[PDB]
Amino acid sequence: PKSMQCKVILLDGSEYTCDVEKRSRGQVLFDKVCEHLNLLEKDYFGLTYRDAENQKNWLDPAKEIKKQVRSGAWHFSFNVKFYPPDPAQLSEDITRYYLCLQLRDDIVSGRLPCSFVTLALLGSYTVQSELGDYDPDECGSDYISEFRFAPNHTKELEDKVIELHKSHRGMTPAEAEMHFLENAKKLSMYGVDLHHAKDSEGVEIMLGVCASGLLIYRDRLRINRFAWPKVLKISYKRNNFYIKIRPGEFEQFESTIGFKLPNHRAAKRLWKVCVEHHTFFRLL
Ligand SMILES: Cc1nc(C(=O)N2CCCC2)c(C)s1
Repeated sequence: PKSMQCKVILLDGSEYTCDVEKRSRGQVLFDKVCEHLNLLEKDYFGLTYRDAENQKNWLDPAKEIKKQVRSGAWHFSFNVKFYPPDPAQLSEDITRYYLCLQLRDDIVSGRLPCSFVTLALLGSYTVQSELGDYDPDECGSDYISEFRFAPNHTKELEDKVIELHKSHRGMTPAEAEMHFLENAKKLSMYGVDLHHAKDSEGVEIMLGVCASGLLIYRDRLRINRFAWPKVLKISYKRNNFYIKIRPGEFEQFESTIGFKLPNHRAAKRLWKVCVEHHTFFRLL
């Protein structure tokens, strides 16, 4: 039985290495990573890989790994796939912990925009969880944390993290992580997967996929929002992505909205993430 080496980047930035039989389905590798992580609430997570166009793709757990990575390296990341709208309802603290690690990367990367005060508050909960109670011995007037808190760090932001960290004395790691999540979950881009597209007129938009539905960001004025229950059919054809919006009360016909994606693979990827979100968030 021939086995392929897999390398998985974990949410703490470390690398997990294991072997699977070369015809293994994605679920096999995912089960190994999740056991390594002592993770039981596995439904929120998945593995990504980079395709031959260098795009992030979800590893389909039901399909052979080799028919997805194809010509590419067996290199993956472990990621949150479905961001829980109410992290307090997850059954395990360790689930909330991995969700915090993902969100920290969402913030530092700039995928999850955040005000100065919310960056400092989230940072303060991370420090409380990671180091425990504020200690002045590890912080003079010139302190800069090893923790990455933001896409761009300033001395002012470092100072505000410490000031709020001082307020959290006696907070336990699970408590600080829950506070982190209670704040993060409110951010307007929380759990929004953004896809570049053009509308039916050729105007550049972003489509966001999340728990509450599909978001169509045209400009700062008028953001179109469509709740999953308002969506009956999601389809792609060539470079095109279509959603079938259900008839409003007393309307005779479903309405169709068309988008142009960069290429056929980008349209299929958007279709699959929409179908998966619709199914997942239909059951929650
Ligand atoms: C507040 C918003 N930001 C974006 C955006 O283009 N983003 C790219 C990085 C994450 C956000 C929208 C589409 S709405």
